[PDB]
Amino acid sequence: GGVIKSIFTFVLIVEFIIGNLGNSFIALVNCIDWVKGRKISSVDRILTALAISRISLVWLIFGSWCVSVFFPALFATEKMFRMLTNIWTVINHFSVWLATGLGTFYFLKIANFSNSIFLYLKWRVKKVVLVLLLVTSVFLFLNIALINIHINASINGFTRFSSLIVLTSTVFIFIPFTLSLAMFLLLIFSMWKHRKKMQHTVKSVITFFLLYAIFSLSFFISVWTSERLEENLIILSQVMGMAYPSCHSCVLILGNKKLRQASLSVLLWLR
Amino acid sequence: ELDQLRQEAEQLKNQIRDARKACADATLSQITNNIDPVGRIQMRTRRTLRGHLAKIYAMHWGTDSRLLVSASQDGKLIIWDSYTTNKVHAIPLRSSWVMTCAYAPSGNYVACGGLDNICSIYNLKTREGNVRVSRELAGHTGYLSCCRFLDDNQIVTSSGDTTCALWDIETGQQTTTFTGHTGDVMSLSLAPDTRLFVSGACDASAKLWDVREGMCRQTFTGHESDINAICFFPNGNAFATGSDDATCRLFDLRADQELMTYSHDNIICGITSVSFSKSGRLLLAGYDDFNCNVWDALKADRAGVLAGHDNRVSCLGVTDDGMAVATGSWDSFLKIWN
Amino acid sequence: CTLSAEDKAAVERSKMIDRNLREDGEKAAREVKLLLLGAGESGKSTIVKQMKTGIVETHFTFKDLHFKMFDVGAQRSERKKWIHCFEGVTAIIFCVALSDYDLVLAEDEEMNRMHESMKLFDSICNNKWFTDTSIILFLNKKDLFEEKIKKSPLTICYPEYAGSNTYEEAAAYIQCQFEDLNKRKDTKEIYTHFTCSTDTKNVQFVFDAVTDVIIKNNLKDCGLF
Amino acid sequence: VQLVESGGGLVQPGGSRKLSCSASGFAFSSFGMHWVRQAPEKGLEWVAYISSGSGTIYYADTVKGRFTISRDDPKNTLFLQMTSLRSEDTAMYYCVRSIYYYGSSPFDFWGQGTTLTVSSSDIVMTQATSSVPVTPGESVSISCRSSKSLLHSNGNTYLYWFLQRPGQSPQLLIYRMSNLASGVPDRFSGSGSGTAFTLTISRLEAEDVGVYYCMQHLEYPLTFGAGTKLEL
Amino acid sequence: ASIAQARKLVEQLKMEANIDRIKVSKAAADLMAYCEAHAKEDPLLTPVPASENPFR
Ligand SMILES: CC(C)CCC[C@@H](C)[C@H]1CC[C@H]2[C@@H]3CC=C4C[C@@H](O)CC[C@]4(C)[C@H]3CC[C@]12C
Ligand SMILES: O=C(O)c1ccccc1Nc1cccc(C(F)(F)F)c1
Repeated sequence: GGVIKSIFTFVLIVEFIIGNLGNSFIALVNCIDWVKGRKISSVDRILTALAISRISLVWLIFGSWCVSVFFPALFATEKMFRMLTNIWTVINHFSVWLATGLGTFYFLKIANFSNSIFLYLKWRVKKVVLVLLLVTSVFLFLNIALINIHINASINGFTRFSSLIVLTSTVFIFIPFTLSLAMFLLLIFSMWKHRKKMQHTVKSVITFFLLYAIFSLSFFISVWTSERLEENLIILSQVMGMAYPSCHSCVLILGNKKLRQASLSVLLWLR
Repeated sequence: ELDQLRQEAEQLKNQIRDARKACADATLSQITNNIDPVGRIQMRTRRTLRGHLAKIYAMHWGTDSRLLVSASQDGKLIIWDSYTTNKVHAIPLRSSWVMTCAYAPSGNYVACGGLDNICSIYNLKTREGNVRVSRELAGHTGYLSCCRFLDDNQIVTSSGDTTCALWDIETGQQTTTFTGHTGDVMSLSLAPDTRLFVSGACDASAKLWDVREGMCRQTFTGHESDINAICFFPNGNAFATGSDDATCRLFDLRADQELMTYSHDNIICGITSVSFSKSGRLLLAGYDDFNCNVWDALKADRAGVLAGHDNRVSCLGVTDDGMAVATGSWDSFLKIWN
Repeated sequence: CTLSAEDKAAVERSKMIDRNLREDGEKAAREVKLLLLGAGESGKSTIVKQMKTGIVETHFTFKDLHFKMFDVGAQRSERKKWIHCFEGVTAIIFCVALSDYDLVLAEDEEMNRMHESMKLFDSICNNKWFTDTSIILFLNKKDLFEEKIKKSPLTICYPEYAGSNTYEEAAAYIQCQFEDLNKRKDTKEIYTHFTCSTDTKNVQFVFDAVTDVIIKNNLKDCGLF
Repeated sequence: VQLVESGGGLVQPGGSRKLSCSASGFAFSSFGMHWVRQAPEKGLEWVAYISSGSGTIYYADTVKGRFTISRDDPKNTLFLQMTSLRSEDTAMYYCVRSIYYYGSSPFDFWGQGTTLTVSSSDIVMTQATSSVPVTPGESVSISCRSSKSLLHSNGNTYLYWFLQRPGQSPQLLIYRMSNLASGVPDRFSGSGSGTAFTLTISRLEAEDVGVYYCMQHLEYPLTFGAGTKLEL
Repeated sequence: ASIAQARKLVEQLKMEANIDRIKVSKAAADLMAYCEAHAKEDPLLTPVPASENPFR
């Protein structure tokens, strides 16, 4: 009861710590490169946009948790909840689709497949990422319309509606994550085939795309299953749906080499 | 006897050195003690000419001070309207390797060339509306370092074969070949009178050739490394040599010695392109460290820094009216400064 | 607006020129440029036929990839101030003839030709402009190498030798000796593969090396390493 | 360089036709094309214009909707589709090449033209003389007043002078009020002040005879003038 | 052979040595006089009013 709620609150607090650390790290190091005139490629531009979106989303989630903790009527004043849900859906859609767009950037820049359509799309990475964001704005509008649909349906007759809004947003979030997982698996497959061929003549990201997928599926099962401590499923959904904007940022820091060099510089500053 | 000839050459060199030492009493620095300093000049990028997709190696202004010809390794010369950033026409070069370009004083012809040992001269004003290759001059056994139009019919071109040549357009042959440089000739600049021109080369030497005669009138050797750029003083009685020794030097034709050097400790990199202002009080030189430095001419002082280029600056020019400075660089961005 | 009809038409012509420039640049980006180098005997011309004055350009398409080979051996001038003209070449093909281990230079016969090739390889591989440019090393003329190896040991070229005089061991030793001159081991990779006069497969090794280098460049640009 | 046209003749009114101007001798892809008109005994009138790449397709007010102007660049041809003819379009149609860059010569070459006969806020420039008897070897002046100042803020005047010899196609004489088109003798010169402009001819010859027309080029309506006729 | 090249070098030096050289002070004075005379006509040295600059 109270013990698990407090534990999940601590989990949320720690994951705020790690997510803000990672996102502030990324944004600050790229801004320092910008002001000092250092190298600014496209990958760090996308990373800046992603990190800013993630920092906004993590602040929004923690604000929802705070108004859940600071003052409860201000957590249940309805209209506040409508505005908060709308802002969160916009921000989260932007974050998840920018992550998928970065995945598309990586795949269409690195993978060396021979498919005709793959070759036809390979050379258009900026066009494809812009088109992806623009066309997924349609999914964003569709999702917003559905969110308002269920909010009106519930209010005309909200913790059960919380279990329904988490469901619909979970499905919408699973879509781009499935796209990104497919892209990453195909990219690793292409790199493995290339390595094998050239021998005849990374891991942490896979661990993420396995474990986070399993955790999100388990959360979906829980939503479809026993809903004990309904007053705490909201915070459970908060932690589970806000974990990705933190651990994925950490994966990005481990991945990009400039972020790794900046991490080494920070470690040198520590000593 | 070879030894006797070498002794005679050494005696001649000693006599030249003695004459140069006698002809100098006070350096240009000492005489310019009372001249009012230019002061720091704050220059900004008025226009940026994007469109090249490779490193830019040469850029030349037209007479009208509005048209700019830019050569890049991508294989396409681009002609820009400088007032409004517009591409007049783009010429697809046959050889993607280009290290020089020229705009004729008339404005009807554009020359280029490079590691193809070919001086490709294209005609812009054409009935057909395209830009065809009027001539493809051949005969240089080395890369075409520089090319400058004397007029619509003659072009002076320096090659890496330690030679320069004065080609006639219609005949396509070298009217006069200037030889005598020990190292590969790497840049040339014509005097305003279009009668003398000075070529600086690998041997740390700049030789002042007479176009009409065909012999080296004077040779000035004061550097210690390669000479990459050269530009006449507006008067025509002096010029500036940019070297890999990080120092420009001002050579006076009539004095025949180095008037004053331009060296500063914090800059060790080479110099790629050197130009002059219209009045001549300013020497803009494009250094190897992604920058262009504006020095005083009468004093060896840093008048300004044209920082803002991401990569190596290879071409640097000044309009005839002196209203702008194009300092195109290797990051594929011409930049107009004022 | 504040522009004339002629001015607007000029801007539109500039836009058309920009579109043509972008199309040509997109075509060239997919394209690959290679720099072919040789020293001493310079048997590269022979292997020129296997995948097929100033700069000599040979264009050839293999597996839908458009290679642009550049041969510069006829430049015969100060290399250091035109070498930077090929900054950004995908890979550098260095062809060294094994027969040069004994053949001496035409001038100053006290100097071995293979050692001259090694000096040129040091100059090019360790040059500042080619820090990120890979090298494809064809140890060609392996047939004449095999014919002549059993006459004298590699001591004539490399005294510091402690191996037999068979083709395989000597080939390994010369490959290792050439690779040892790469000071910046991590920045660039040397793809070594022995060839002969009659080889119809060298294009495959070129293609594999270029696809590896292209993937490495894409990984670096994406920031992986 | 040739721009011979094809199509025309006598047409039933209100029907439809097509005029095909064949492009040969020059890079037609990089040139804009202007269709201009010539009434049987009257002056010129701009009709239609398509730029390089067909990205700019402007029409005169009289021929909006009814007309269509297109170009087959690979085939090097210019097509003018004509719908809903009326009696005002009985005229001679010219296809005109115009390249547009700094220092260019718009309206440089004019095709021979094809004749068409059907059965039964724009700058109005004036050439009040419209007729001036001349003698060979005489300096003459030919004026063309403009309603609005053709001196644009960019610093370029936009008055064009063309000459049409009897039974021929008009040929460029002067562009931008000062510059001289290639192939024009130095005797011809132009001057103006932004509103009133005039040609000056140092010496008159047999070739100089014909009709001289003045063109504005600020707004794309591109109204010509009545023109001045030279008579020996 | 190389003797001809040495003779050519010696001759070139001989013709280069027999030229009129003026005092370095005179050369510097002429150069600074030209610099001063056209100093006011240098837009780069003294920036013109923005309205009078084509490159606004
Ligand atoms: C599949 C994963 C990644 C996504 C799940 C996270 C989503 C569905 C979560 C994160 C933020 C959450 C919201 C945060 C705050 C509140 C306010 C409260 O008064 C009602 C519930 C509501 C509106 C939550 C509903 C569910 C929610 C939108
Ligand atoms: O991180 C993602 O979401 C991702 C998605 C698709 C493709 C690549 C992705 N990231 C990534 C980040 C660093 C290194 C590598 C890899 F090694 F797989 F190439 C992949």
